[PDB]
Amino acid sequence: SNAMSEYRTVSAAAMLGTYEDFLELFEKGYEDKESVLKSNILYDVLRNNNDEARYKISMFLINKGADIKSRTKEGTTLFFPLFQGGGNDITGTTELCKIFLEKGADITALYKPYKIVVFKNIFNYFVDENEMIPLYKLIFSQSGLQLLIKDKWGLTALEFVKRCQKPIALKMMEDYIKKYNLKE
Amino acid sequence: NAMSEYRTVSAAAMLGTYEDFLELFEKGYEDKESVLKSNILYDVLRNNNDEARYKISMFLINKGADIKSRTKEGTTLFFPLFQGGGNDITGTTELCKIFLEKGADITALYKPYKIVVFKNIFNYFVDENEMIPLYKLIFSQSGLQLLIKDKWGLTALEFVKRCQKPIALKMMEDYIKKYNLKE
Repeated sequence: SNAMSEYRTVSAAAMLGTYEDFLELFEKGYEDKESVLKSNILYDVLRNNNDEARYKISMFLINKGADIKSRTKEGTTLFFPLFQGGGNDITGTTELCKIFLEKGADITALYKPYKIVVFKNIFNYFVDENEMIPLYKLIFSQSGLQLLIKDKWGLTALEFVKRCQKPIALKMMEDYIKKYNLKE
Repeated sequence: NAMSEYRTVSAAAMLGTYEDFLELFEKGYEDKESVLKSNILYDVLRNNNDEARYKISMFLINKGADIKSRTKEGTTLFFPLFQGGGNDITGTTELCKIFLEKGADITALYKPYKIVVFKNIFNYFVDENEMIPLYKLIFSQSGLQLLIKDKWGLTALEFVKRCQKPIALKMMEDYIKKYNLKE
């Protein structure tokens, strides 16, 4: 039993192992499946550096009814680890964002420790913006984005995007601000 | 009962609290000397709990962990330090300082991506003012490889130009000029 020896909990398997490793733990581990599903296990999954594992395990848990609306003790939604780690699989990250939104997760909440929009990292992605459009559409279709709120150091989300090389994101943010009539 | 969570000190060091780690180390089954001789410090630097990362790292450093350790791919302790260090800039800076003082090599790339080992710090959300001490530690070292194309085709210099970190960029340009570095 490779995975059963390597991982003591489903949480560990979810963050470090393959989809197959995670399955071994979910089924054969000592923890109660129902307790696992009600936990913030998806937060651990999203931190898996393995894109294929991250996606397959995420979809498995979501389909089994894992908690989508959970928050860390600091108030952080699933969107944060999704966007922090999702740069190498835009198709997968987009799909997961779509599903989180459909299932009621809140993308408007800030990441409190730094007072930043939860998707700030997507503007760091090394992928052509043409590829980012589906994800951009998902995000800007949500009411309540906090684009003009100063972060812990006095920088708003708009100000940040202005200084990246992301003209499409910039245009869409300006459009969002004009649509909703947002002010500084 | 940390052993219900972690079977090894390694697992505790990476996933658990300092207290969990201490229970595995002291009251676990593995031999302390074998653990101290392992590259467990590398695993600690991956711990998402910054309080635990700091406390456990200092514990191992003080007991003589090998600061010059290398993974099979030739990776130094600086890689997990910087990859995971953006939520605690103070502790990240302190650990970098200690690693340099104890002789770790900050010039080695992360070979699989051909990136400089501190590449991720330029993605940190903190204001550059808070990063000056770390920058000063890094740019005072001989032999930084700032003009090597990573697997995405970006040198360290080109990367810092993307989402602007103006202080890092100036300091890089200064460093390139100082050591007359070329592509």
